[PDB]
Amino acid sequence: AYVINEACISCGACEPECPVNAISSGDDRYVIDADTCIDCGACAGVCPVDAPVQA
Ligand code: SF4
Ligand code: SF4
Repeated sequence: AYVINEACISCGACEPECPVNAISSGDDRYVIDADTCIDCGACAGVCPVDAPVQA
């Protein structure tokens, strides 16, 4: 699992790019479903603030 850090600016860009649809807008920011994420890094790759990190 990657996890989206609080640097997230809630731009939405990563949501459509996750190959497994593991991202949603959460209550405070975007959030990753750790039961689906496969660590591809694509979300970080489209993130202007580099908020998703491998955890
Ligand atoms: S690392 Fe890959 S699988 Fe995990 S949330 Fe980001 S885009 Fe989706
Ligand atoms: S691309 Fe980055 S800043 Fe935009 S919603 Fe996703 S994690 Fe947040």
